This record gives sequence, C-alpha cells and structure tokens, in this order.
Amino acid sequence: KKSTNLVKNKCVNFNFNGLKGTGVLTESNKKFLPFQQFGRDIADTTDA
Amino acid sequence: QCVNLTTRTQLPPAYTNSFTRGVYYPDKVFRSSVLHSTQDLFLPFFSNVTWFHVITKRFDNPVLPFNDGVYFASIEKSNIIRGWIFGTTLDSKTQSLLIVNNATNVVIKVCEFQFCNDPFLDHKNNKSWMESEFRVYSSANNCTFEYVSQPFLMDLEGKQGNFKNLREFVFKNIDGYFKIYSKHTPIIVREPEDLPQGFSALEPLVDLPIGINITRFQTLLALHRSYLTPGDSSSGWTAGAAAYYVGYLQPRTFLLKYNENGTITDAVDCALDPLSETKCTLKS
Ligand SMILES: *[C@@H]1O[C@H](CO)[C@@H](O)[C@H](O)[C@H]1NC(C)=O
Ligand SMILES: *[C@@H]1O[C@H](CO)[C@@H](O)[C@H](O)[C@H]1NC(C)=O
Repeated sequence: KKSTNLVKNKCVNFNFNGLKGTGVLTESNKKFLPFQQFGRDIADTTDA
Repeated sequence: QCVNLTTRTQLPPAYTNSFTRGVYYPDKVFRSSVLHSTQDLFLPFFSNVTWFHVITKRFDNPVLPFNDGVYFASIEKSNIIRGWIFGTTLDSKTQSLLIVNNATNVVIKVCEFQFCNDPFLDHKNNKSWMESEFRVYSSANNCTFEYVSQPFLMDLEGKQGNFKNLREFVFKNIDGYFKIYSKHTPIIVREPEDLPQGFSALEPLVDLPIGINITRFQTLLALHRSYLTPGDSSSGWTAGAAAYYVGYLQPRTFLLKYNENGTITDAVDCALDPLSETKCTLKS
C-alpha cells in the first residue's frame, strides 16, 4: 500500500507491519531476536 | 540405475539418556523476564534416544519413522551426514521430499522420486574432493517444487581431526507446513561418548508450505573412496568417525524462564515428577 514517515512521542494511530493499534510510539532500548518482531509483557499485551 | 550393497555388519542400536535437550522457541513473539507456560510438541525430559555410529566399517543407514516431528542430533567433524529424504513409499507412486547438501547448493526437491532400495552416497573423491556420481534416485515423472539456496563453496577434504561439530535439529509438519529449527555449536575437545549436559535454545530457521504427507525419513552419509578402498561400485569406501542420536517428540506442557534479553535460560517439565508439577502449578 503506502510508506509514510515516522512519528515521535505523540498519541497517534499506527499500523506497524499490519498491526493496528493506538498509542504513543516512543523509542525503545530493548534487545530483540532476529527472527521475531513482536513484544509482550506479563499481561500478554503488545508493548514493543 | 542402482545396485544392492553388501559387506555390512549388523549391530544392535544403543540407547542413551537425554539431558535437558530439545527446547526451541515455539512462537514468533518476544518476551522478557517472564515464566511462560507453553503446551506444544517437545522432547520429553529424561526420555532416552537411539544411538547410531559410523566409522565392518559400521554402515548405519536405516529407515526410521516420522510420527509427529523428530529431534536429530549429530556429533560430527567433517560433514559426513549430508542429505535427508522424506516420503511415504519412495517408489515414485507418491510425492517425496529431499534435501541435499551437495557441492552446488542446498537443494530442496518435492518430486515423485523412484528412490532406490539402497541409494548410494557416491561422492567419488579423487586427489581433489568433489562429487562425481549420483545414484540417489533414478528418475522423476512430473513434480511440483524445486528450490535452490545461495551457492557457496565447500571443501569436502578428508579432515580427520577432533570432534568439534554438534548439530541439533527439530522437524515439525503441521497443516501442510514443514518447519526446521536448528542450532550448530563447536564442541570443545571432549571425550567422544555422548552428548554433554547444559542448555541450548533452537532458533527457528525454515518454514516451507509443501503440503504433502511424510511418514518415513532417512539420513545420508558421505563415503570416500581412494586407493585404500579396493572394490566395485558398492564395496570399497571410507566413512569416517561420526555419530547421530534420534528422538521423537510428544505433546507436553513446559514452563520456560525467558531471560531479561529474550532467550530461554531454563525450562522445566510439568509431568516428570511431583516436584516438577508443584513448580509448574506454583509458577516458580
Ligand atoms: C530406554 O528406552 C527403551 C525403549 O524401548 C526401553 O526399552 C528402556 O527400558 C529405556 N531405558 C533404558 C535404561 O534403556
Ligand atoms: C544481555 O545479556 C548480558 C548478560 O545477561 C548483558 O550484555 C546484558 O545484561 C543483557 N542485556 C542487554 C545487552 O541489553
């Protein structure tokens, strides 16, 4: 479809790689696995 | 065309206990500093696995089954084990799958192969070490899938050093999707008897939408022939020291302790002994 810009800390709707959601998209400093791109917490909610 | 092989020595299969082996990431989601309960297909803890050795000449090339996924471990030094065949009949009556790590590429073929009863592993090694003959199958009628990976060079030189390769693989086949998880490690100079203790997590590597049925699988070897191996096309050859362990997967509930970077530092079963069940139910 389309390729837009990147929005810094501000309440904005997002569809990162086809992941519909709403929330502030801040920077993160957590190491990742080079086969997974998702992220969850104790409550099993998308976080990163 | 193919020929029946001879001069093989029969030995009963040995058994060895598995020490905390066969743990892989089950999904594509990253978690940090949690204790997650996953009900998936794993290798049961402290279950024992089948042992095969190759060096009489110890020609061990049997036909093992494929129930619900397979854990395959290999202690190796010079890439003796190369190829992997999967199928139901292996006589061109039904589709079959094949992975070959030959000199050209990593070839994956989903074809109606009329596999021989004893497919050779010719790899005729002159002063230089390449493959000169190919008698794995005879012909294919009309197949579906061919894939060739990135072309890379390979040595095949007859290295006869110490054991420094430990390769672990997990095979799954769910809903027509064939999945390979893997982990390769250089093992230190160590006594060559069995697989040491410790932990390791197998990152997912390959997913293929083959959509075929697999019931039986077989491994292949790399026989080397020189002036020291007199004989006809199926008598004189050299194999080299290597061993491989085979285990079968079962549906179990595990508890994995994700570390604070994202890797599985430890895992515990929930059906082995009452202490494990207590740990599972208390999530501690
Ligand atoms: C290992 O597994 C085989 C599977 O048939 C079983 O016969 C044997 O009792 C098990 N235990 C040992 C110590 O070999
Ligand atoms: C990764 O692991 C090691 C120790 O566990 C260390 O580099 C660091 O604490 C961890 N986290 C990072 C690098 O973000």
